[PDB]
Amino acid sequence: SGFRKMAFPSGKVEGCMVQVTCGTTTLNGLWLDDVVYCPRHVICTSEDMLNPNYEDLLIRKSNHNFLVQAGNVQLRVIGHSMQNCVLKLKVDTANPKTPKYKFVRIQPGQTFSVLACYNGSPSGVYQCAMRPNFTIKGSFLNGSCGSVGFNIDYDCVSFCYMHHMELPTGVHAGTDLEGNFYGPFVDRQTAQAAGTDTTITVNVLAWLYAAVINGDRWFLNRFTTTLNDFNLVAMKYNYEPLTQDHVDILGPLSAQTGIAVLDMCASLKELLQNGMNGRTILGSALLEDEFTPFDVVRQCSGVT
Amino acid sequence: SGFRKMAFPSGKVEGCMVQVTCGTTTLNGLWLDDVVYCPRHVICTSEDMLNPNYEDLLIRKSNHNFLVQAGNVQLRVIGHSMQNCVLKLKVDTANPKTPKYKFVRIQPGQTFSVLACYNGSPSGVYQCAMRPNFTIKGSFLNGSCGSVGFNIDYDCVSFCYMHHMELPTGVHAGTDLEGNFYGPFVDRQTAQAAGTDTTITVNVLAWLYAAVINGDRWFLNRFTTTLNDFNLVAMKYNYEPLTQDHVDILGPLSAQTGIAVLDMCASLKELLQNGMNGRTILGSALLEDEFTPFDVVRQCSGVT
Ligand SMILES: *[C@]1(O)C(=O)Nc2c(C(=O)OCc3cccc(C)c3)cccc21
Ligand SMILES: *[C@]1(O)C(=O)Nc2c(C(=O)OCc3cccc(C)c3)cccc21
Repeated sequence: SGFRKMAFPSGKVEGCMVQVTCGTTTLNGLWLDDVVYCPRHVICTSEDMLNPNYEDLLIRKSNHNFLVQAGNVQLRVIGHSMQNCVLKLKVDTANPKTPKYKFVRIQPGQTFSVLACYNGSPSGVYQCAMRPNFTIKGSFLNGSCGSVGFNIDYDCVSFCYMHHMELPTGVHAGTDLEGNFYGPFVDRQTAQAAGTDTTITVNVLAWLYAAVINGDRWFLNRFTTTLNDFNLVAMKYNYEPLTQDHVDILGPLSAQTGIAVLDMCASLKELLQNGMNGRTILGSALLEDEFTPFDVVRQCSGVT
Repeated sequence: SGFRKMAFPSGKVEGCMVQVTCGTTTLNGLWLDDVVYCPRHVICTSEDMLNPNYEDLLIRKSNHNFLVQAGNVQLRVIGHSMQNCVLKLKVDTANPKTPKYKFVRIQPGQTFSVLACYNGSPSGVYQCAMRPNFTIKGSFLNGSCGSVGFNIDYDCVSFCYMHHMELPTGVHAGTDLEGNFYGPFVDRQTAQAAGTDTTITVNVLAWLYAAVINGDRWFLNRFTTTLNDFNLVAMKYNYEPLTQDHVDILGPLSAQTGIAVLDMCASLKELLQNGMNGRTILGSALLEDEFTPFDVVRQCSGVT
């Protein structure tokens, strides 16, 4: 027993991280097969970032201007193309450590692990969630751009995020591995404010089920609710609306614990209305929303 | 910017995990050079765990009774010995993925990453701290025994924990890599209650410095205190006493932020006495104590 914020083992992704330098800008790249993926702003100087014309800046670049280093060895760049906000640098050597992989575009509320890197070297791994406003609350310092987010299904890595930006409010923005930003963000140092960071309701319910499974049951009340009544309270607390699809996805946790989804919703409603009263749930004084229903099942069952 | 509970990249440790089976008991082992380390209770049946005589149980075991599997290949066991609460199984093949490593016995309050495994396969990685009562609050299901805790210093892995037990209260106990339990715990299914889980004061102060560095400054008050005055309040709140060694270790964070250690202590004192008043610090409604001063520096500077 015990429930922890857990990241996927990062080894498979550590074997893909490379350093990419263009001129005086250095960041991280992802080396899969004979292609290195990195944020296109590797071609910008800090001055260019204020209002960059990427196509124009790229005209002044050749294969030999992109310096790719894997460990302490240099990779030969034999091609380069821009796809949305990422550059794909074709190299002459397929990464020998390429794991089975996919590129997926996740939905808000979905969680993933990030392997924070600096100069192509992994520094740490943590678990994130794509917020409903399409930002992520990460930990990224200068040099961390190009670090990726991913999920693992047995031996296949689904890459879902690449780090590009930090908004003026300290939250983070990035793209999927096709270079499309999540949300309305752009790779330009301009006024980009995030929308409401609402709470991922279905994740909070999944985490309340994990708490019950691990012994924390004090918050279970004697009430039930309906989706409509619950959602009126959820709107008031800046919680995402709960749908019948969310109820269906919580079905296995409802079955394992014997607590109906709408009963857990009523417990959540009372926690929102009355507060925690100085108490904790799974060692937290706030309702955790960065565990999906699948993460709860995986951790509570032992998926490897 | 941004501050996250971060684990070390786990690849170096993933390359060491093996499955160890003795009879009908299966758990995880750590394969370093030509030795596989695993909890000695791999020789017990669930019945034996109530009052095991390990020396006696081991007499009925031979090299061929310990089945070690690395991936889908079997390792040949050519020797076996018991060292405290671990078995060391000498194998005929040195692990080709053995990283640079050390075995260290950590002190309470020190943090480390755990790579949770099942049947020798990594499932996830999370950050832990050795509690002042020598337990850890982990996430461990049946089959996770033998999963290890570690820290990384550039390319050297310092292994500090091996999982062995879950106490009746759901908290965890284990040993260093020489087989010595942390705390007074034993590998027997008996009444073992943990002592007071006090808060690691020096870690809370380090995390308050991380909050200041990342913009969360609301809790900074207009007061100072002394170690003696602070410790009187800390005792009342089940916080570990703060020593001059703790003050010295916080020195670099004090220097970077310009906030004297005893000023941060006074801010912490007011947070303990007045509560958070529904506010959060680095997205938490309670004071986080599972970041050491070194972890804060490492994350706030980008150590790889
Ligand atoms: C990523 O490429 C990265 O790793 N750093 C980074 C920055 C960055 O460091 O911003 C500092 C900066 C930039 C522009 C103007 C000033 C005053 C400061 C920015 C964007 C993308 C990345
Ligand atoms: C580790 O070896 C491990 O992975 N599991 C485990 C257990 C365990 O599964 O406990 C279940 C159990 C044990 C004894 C009696 C009953 C009723 C149930 C126990 C100790 C160590 C380990």
